[PDB]
Amino acid sequence: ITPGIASLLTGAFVLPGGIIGHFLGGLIVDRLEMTNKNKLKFTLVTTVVSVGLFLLIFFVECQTTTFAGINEDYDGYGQLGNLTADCNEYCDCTTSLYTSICGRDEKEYFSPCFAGCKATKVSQTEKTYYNCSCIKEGLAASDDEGQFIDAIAGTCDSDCLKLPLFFAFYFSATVFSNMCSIPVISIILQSVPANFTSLSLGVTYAIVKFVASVPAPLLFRLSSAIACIYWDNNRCGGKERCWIYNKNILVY
Amino acid sequence: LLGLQQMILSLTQSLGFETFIFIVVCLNTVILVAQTFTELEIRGEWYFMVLDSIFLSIYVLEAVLKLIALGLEYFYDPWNNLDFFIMVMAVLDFVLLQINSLSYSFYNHSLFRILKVFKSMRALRAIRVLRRLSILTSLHEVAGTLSGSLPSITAILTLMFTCLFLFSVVLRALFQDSDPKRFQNIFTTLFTLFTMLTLDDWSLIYIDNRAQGAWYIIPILMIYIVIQYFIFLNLVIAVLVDNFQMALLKGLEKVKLE
Amino acid sequence: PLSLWAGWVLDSSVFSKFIISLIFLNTFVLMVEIELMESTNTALWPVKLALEVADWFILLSFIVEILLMWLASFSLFWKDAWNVFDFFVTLLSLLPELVVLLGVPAHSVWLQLLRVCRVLRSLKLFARFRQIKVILLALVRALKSMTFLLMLLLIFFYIFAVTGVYFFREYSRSTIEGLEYNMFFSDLLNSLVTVFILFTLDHWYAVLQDIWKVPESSRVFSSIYVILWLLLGSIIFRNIIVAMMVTNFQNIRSELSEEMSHLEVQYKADMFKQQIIQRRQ
Amino acid sequence: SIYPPEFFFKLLVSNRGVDNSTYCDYKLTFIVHIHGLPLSSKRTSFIVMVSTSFFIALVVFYILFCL
Amino acid sequence: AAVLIHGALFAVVDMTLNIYQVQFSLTRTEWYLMDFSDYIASFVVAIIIAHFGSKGNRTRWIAASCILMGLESMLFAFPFFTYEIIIPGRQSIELCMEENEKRNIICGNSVPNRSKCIYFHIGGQCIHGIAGMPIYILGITFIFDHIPTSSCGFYLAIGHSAYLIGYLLGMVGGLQNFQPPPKEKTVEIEPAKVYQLLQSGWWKTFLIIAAISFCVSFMMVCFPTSLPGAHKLRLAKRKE
Amino acid sequence: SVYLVAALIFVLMLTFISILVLSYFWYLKIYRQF
Ligand SMILES: COCC(CCO[C@H]1CC[C@@]2(C)C(=CC[C@H]3[C@@H]4C[C@@H]5O[C@]6(CC[C@@H](C)CO6)[C@@H](C)[C@@H]5[C@@]4(C)CC[C@@H]32)C1)COC
Ligand SMILES: COCC(CCO[C@H]1CC[C@@]2(C)C(=CC[C@H]3[C@@H]4C[C@@H]5O[C@]6(CC[C@@H](C)CO6)[C@@H](C)[C@@H]5[C@@]4(C)CC[C@@H]32)C1)COC
Ligand SMILES: *[C@@H]1O[C@H](CO)[C@@H](O[C@@H]2O[C@H](CO)[C@@H](O)[C@H](O)[C@H]2NC(C)=O)[C@H](O)[C@H]1NC(C)=O
Ligand code: NA
Repeated sequence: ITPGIASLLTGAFVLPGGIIGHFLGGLIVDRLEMTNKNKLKFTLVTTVVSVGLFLLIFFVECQTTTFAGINEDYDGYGQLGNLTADCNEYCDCTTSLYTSICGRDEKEYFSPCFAGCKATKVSQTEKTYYNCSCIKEGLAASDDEGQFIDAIAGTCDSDCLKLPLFFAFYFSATVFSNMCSIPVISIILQSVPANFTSLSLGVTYAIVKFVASVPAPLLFRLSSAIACIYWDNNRCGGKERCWIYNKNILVY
Repeated sequence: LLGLQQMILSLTQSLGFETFIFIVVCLNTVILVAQTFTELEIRGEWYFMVLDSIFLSIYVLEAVLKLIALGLEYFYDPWNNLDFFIMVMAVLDFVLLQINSLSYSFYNHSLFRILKVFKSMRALRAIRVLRRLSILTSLHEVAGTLSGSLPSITAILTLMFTCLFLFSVVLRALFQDSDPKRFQNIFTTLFTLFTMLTLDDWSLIYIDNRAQGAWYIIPILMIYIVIQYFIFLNLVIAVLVDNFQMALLKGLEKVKLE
Repeated sequence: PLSLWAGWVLDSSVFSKFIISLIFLNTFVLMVEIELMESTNTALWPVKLALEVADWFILLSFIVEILLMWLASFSLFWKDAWNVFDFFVTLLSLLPELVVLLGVPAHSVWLQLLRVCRVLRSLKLFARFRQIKVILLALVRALKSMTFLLMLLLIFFYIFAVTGVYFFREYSRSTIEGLEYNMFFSDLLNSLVTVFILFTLDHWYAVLQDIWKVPESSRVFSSIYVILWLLLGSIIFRNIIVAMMVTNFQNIRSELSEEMSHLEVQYKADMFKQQIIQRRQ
Repeated sequence: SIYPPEFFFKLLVSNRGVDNSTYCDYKLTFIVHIHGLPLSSKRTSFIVMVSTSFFIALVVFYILFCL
Repeated sequence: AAVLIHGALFAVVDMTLNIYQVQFSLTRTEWYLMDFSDYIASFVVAIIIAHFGSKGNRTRWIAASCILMGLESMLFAFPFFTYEIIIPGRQSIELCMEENEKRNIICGNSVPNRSKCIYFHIGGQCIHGIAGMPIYILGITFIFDHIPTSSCGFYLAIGHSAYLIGYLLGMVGGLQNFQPPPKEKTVEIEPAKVYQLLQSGWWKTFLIIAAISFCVSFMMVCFPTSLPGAHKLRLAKRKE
Repeated sequence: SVYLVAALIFVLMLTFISILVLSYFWYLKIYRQF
C-alpha cells in the first residue's frame, strides 16, 4: 500500500477503536462505581482476549499474498542492482524514489522509468508509461485507446481482500487497549491522599517519555534493519533507503 | 376572537349556508357526470374550466371559513377531513396547471389525469346531500350490519393478504425465467397471485409454465388455492352470515319488546 | 447463576422488542435481496454486501438465541411447539450455508427453496395480534369439525380422476394436428390435477369442447362426466364447507352466550348471597 | 358565440431544399380549421381573483348586514 | 478546548517534521533528534511543574502553558515563510541553471538555511513539550481534586479522546492541503509548485492554531482562582 | 467480497458479545438486591 496511503490507513482507522475504548471503557467504572478489586479483574480479561486478537492477526499473516520483485536476479537478465542498466541513465532514474510498476505479465517491476519507458502520457485519473523498453516480452493482451500497449504506474494487487480481516482484527485490539488505560489511571487516584494527587500524575508521566520513549526507537531501529537488511548499498550510503522489508521476519 | 369567531360560527352552521353549499355540490356533481360522455365534455370544455375555477374559489371560501370558525374541531370530523383532502388536491392541480403549458403532451401525461380523478372525489360530498333529503335508509340496516361485521373482516382480510404476500415472495424467488412475462418483477408476482385469488384463467399460468419452464408450480398453486379460496373467503361468508343472524335476533327481541 | 442468566436475558422486554425487530428486518431484507441481483448498475455493489451481512447477522443471532434457550432449560426445549419449530426452521435455514460451503450436489432447483425458508419466522410475530388468535383458534377448531367431509372429497377425487383416465383415452391418444388440452388426461397425476381444475370451475367448457373436437369420445359420456362432476363436486361440495363453517361460528356463539349467562346467574346468586350475611349480622 | 372558439391557420408546405428526387418545388398553401381551443391561464386566473374578491365582498357586507 | 487544539497541533507536526526531513535535504539522523526534543521537553517539566502545580494556582499555570502553546505554534511556522527558498527545484538561481538538469539538483545551498530552521524547529519542539505537558497534568489534576470519582473517568475519557480527535484531524485536515492539488501529473513544475503549498500550507495552519491557544488561555486566566464549584463541594467533603 | 463482508460481521458479532457482559456486570450489581 502506498506509503502516503498506508499512513492514512492507520491514522484514519485506529481512532474509531480508540475513542469509544475510553468512552465505553471509562463509563464501565463510572456507571458501576467499580472498586479496586473490580477493576483489576476488569483489566485482566480486557487484555487477555486482546492478545489473542493480536495472536489472531499473527495467524492471518500466515496466509500467502501476491509477490512483486525480489524474484532474485531479474529473470536471469541482471542481478539485484542491475537496476542501473542503460534505461536507468537515459530517463535519469534515481534510486531513492523508485516505485514498483506492473507489467502485463503480472510481474512487478520497480522504478517505472527503469522499465525502459521512453515515453509517458499522463491522463486525468491515472499515470501510465509508454515505449517501456527494459520490459521483458510480457504484454499478453495489455490494452489502451488513444495509444496502444503500455504499462501502468504503481503496484498491481489481485488479492488484497485479507485487508478487511486485518483491520477488523486491528479495531477490536485497539478498543481493548483504550479500555485498559482507564482502569490503570483510575486506580492511581484512589491510593494517594487528596493533597498528594497533584504530584501523582507527574510520577507516572516521568516514566512516559524517558523510560519508554527514549529507548524505544533504538529498539525499533535495530530490529527495523533486521527486516530491512537489503539496503540500497549502491547509492544511499549509510542505510537511507531499503528495498526488502522482510515480509516474513518483520511479521514474526 | 370571541365575537368574530362566534358570528362566523352562527353564520356557518346556519340553515342556509348548508343549503347553499349543497346546491353548489349538486351542481358540481351534475357537471362531473356530464363530463363522462366525450360528446359533451369535448364541446363544453371551455365553460367547464370556467365553472371549475369558480368552484375552486367557492371551496376556498368554505374551507377557510370553517377552519377559522371551528379550530381543530374542523380537523376532528372525518366528513370534513375528506373535504380538506379534496381541497388540497384541487389547489395542487391548479398550481401545477399554471406551472405547465396546457397542451396535448400534458393532456396525455398520466399525472394530469391522476390529479383529475381526485376531482371526481368531490362527488362523494353528494352523499351528504342525499343523507339530508334521505336515502330512505332503505340500506340503513344492511349498512349497520356491515358496520358490525367490519372489525373481523379487516382481520381476516389482512391475514389472507399476508398469505398472499409470503407466497408471492417465494414464487418470485423460485420461478423467475420460467415465464418472466408473468412475474419477472416482485410487483407483478404479487398481482399475479392476487388475480389468482379470484380464479380467472388460473390454469393458464400452470399450462404456460409447463410449456417452457417446469411444472413444479402445480403443488404450490393447488395449496395456494386451497388455503385462500377454499378456507379464507368462506370465512368471510361465515362471519357475515353470523353477523346478520345476530342482527335478526336483535330485531326479533326488539319487535317482541313492544 | 448459569441457567438463571439465560432465563433473565430472555425475559427483558427491550430485548424481545429488539428480536422481533430482527424478525421484521430479515423478512424485509430477503425481499430486496432477490430483487437486486441486477447487473444494470455498479452503485448496487455497495448495498449487496450490506444486505448480505445483515442476512448473516440475523442468522447467527437466531443461532445465539436458540443456544440461549438451550442454556435456559434444555429440557422443556423439546415440548413447546413454537420453540421446537423455530429450531427446525433455523436448522433447515443453516443447512444452505453448509450446502454452499460444500457445493457438492449442484446449484439447482432444490437449493433456492431451501434458502427462502427464513421469512417463515415472522409467523410468530402475528401471534401477538389480539383477534388473529381468535380467528385462528376458531379456524383450527372448525377445521377439526369437518374432518370426514374431506375424506369424502378425497374419495371423489379418486373416483373422478381414475374414471377420467378411462373415459378420455382416445382423446389423449389422438393425432389431430390442432388441439389444446391434449395432456389433461394423459396419466393419473394429470388426471388428478385436471379434476382439481374442474373443481375450481376454470375452463370447463373449453376443455369439454376440446374433447368434442375428436371424432371419437361420444358426446354423451364426456358431457355426463363433466356435468356431473361440476354439479356434485363443484357446487354442492363447495357449499357444504361454507355451511359447516357457519355452523361452527354459530356453535362458538352459543357457548360464549351460555357462559355469559352462567356468570350473570352466579352474580345474581351473589347479590342474593350477600344479603344473607348482612341479615345474619 | 355559443360553442368553443375557432381559429383558422393558413399554413404552407414546401419541399425546397429537402428533396433530391425531382425538380418540382411543391408549394402547397392551405387553410386548416381548429376548434376546441383551451382556456388561457391569464383568462383563468383573472376569473379567480376577480371572483374571489366579489364573493368575499358578498360575505363581509352580509356579515355587516346582520349587525 | 485546550486539549483539542493541543491534539490538533501535534499530529500535524509529526508529518510536518517528517516531510521537512525528506523535502529539505536532511538525514534520518536529525529527524529523530527534532522528534526527541518534544519528548524530553515534557520530561524536564513533567516533574518540575508538578512540584510547582502543587504549591500554586492550577488555573493560572495551565493558561500560561496554554500561552506558550501560542508562542510555539507560530514559531514553528516562521521558518516555512522565512525560508521558503531552502530547496525548490530552480529558485536558487545563483547556482542552478534553468536549462541544465544536473546543475538543478547539485550545489546544495539548501543545507545552509536548513540548520537555521532546525534551530527554529528544535525550539519549536522544545517549547511544545515544556508547555504541553503541564496542560495534561494540571487540568486532569483539577479533574481529580475537584470532580468526584464516579465521573472522573467520564472526564478522563473525553480528555484522552480530545487528544485522539486531534490525532485524526491533525492528519485529516492537514494532509488535504499537503496531498497534491488536482494536478499531481504535470511537468516538473509540480514539485516546484507542491513545494510552495506545504510551507504555506502549515504557515496557514499554525497561524490559526497558535492564536487559538492564546484566546483559550485568556479565558482560563479569567476563570476564578478560588473555584466556586469546588468550594460548595469542599464543604460537602469537609464535613462528615 | 466474502472477506470484505466477513470483516463487518466479525466487527459486530464481536461487539454484541461485549454487550452481553455489560448488562451482566450491571445485572451482577442488582441480583443481590433480589
Ligand atoms: C349518520 O351520521 C354519521 C356520523 C359519523 C360519520 O362518520 C363519517 C366519517 C368519515 C367517513 C368514514 C364516513 C363516511 C364516508 C367515508 C368516505 C367514503 C370514501 O370511501 C373511501 C374508501 C373506500 C374507497 C372505495 C372509496 O374511498 C374513502 C377514501 C372515503 C371515506 C371512507 C373517508 C371517510 C368517510 C363516516 C355520526 O352521526 C351521529
Ligand atoms: C346510527 O349510528 C351508528 C353509529 C356507528 C356507525 O358505524 C359505521 C362505521 C362505518 C361503516 C361500517 C358504517 C356504515 C357504512 C359502512 C360503509 C358502507 C360501504 O359498504 C362497503 C362494503 C360493501 C360494498 C358493497 C360497498 O362498500 C364499504 C366499502 C363501505 C362501508 C362498509 C365502510 C364502513 C361503513 C357504520 C353509532 O351511533 C351511536
Ligand atoms: C516511442 O513511442 C512513440 C509514440 O508513443 C513512437 O512514435 C514514432 O516515433 C518515430 C520516431 O522515430 C516516428 O517516425 C513515428 O512516426 C512515430 N509513430 C507515430 C505513430 O507517430 C515511437 O516509435 C516509439 N519509439 C520506438 C523506438 O519505437
Ligand atoms: Na372463473
